[PDB]
Amino acid sequence: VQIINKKLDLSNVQSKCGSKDNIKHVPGGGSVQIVYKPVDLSKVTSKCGSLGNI
Amino acid sequence: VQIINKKLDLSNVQSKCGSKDNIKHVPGGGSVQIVYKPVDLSKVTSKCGSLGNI
Amino acid sequence: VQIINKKLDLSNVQSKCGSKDNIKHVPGGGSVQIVYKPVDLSKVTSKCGSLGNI
Amino acid sequence: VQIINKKLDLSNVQSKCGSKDNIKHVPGGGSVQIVYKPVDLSKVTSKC
Amino acid sequence: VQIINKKLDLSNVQSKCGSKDNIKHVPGGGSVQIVYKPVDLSKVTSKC
Amino acid sequence: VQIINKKLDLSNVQSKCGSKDNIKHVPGGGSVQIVYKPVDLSKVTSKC
Repeated sequence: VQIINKKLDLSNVQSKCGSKDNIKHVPGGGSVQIVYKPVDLSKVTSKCGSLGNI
Repeated sequence: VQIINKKLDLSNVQSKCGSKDNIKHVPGGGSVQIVYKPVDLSKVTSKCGSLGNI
Repeated sequence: VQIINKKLDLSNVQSKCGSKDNIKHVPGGGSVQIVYKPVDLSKVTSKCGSLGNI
Repeated sequence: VQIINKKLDLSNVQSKCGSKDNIKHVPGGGSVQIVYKPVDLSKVTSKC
Repeated sequence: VQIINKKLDLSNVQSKCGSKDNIKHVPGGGSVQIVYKPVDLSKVTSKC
Repeated sequence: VQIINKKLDLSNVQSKCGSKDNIKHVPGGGSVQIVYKPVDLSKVTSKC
């Protein structure tokens, strides 16, 4: 047996925001789950001369 | 047995936002699940001279 | 046995937004699931001189 | 407004097994996923 | 507004097993995932 | 506004086991995940 795994991210990013998840990885049944009026009001501005590799 | 796996991302991104997911990976039955009035009002602006590789 | 797998993303993107998913990967039966009045009012602007590879 | 989610379990069961599941709810791609020789040899018996 | 989530369990069960599950709710991709020879040999018995 | 989450367990059970699960709620990608020869040999018995 030989197992090889390779996961590669070589991103260039000017503005990056992580996720906004409310009720996540919550096992077991028999419950009341309410996500009530979640709101995103956010403002993102990105301004650039150049971004990739040269 | 030989197993080779390769996942590759070479992205260039100006503005990046992760997901906005409400009730996610919630196993087990017998429940009340409500997502009530989720709202996105967000503003994203991107402005650029060049973006890819040169 | 030889297994080779390869997933490749070479994207250039000015503005990128992830998912907006309300009730996702929620197994087990016998439940009441409501997604009630989800709204997207968000505004995206992208403006560019050039974007691909040169 | 009424939301009622209701269960009455009055069952008679010898064995209740909810699942025997190998690769369940696995979102991302770009993966090698192998389920190799899953076996069920379980025995459920009543004698009287 | 009423939300009622309600279980009555009056069951008679010899064996209750909620699951026997190997790789489960695993979001990330770019992975090697192997379930190799899972076996159930369990014995549930009534004599009378 | 009423939210009621309610359980009436009046069950009779000989053996109750919530789960027998190996790799469970594991968000990270780029991983190697092997479940190798999980065996259930459990014995549940009534004699009368």
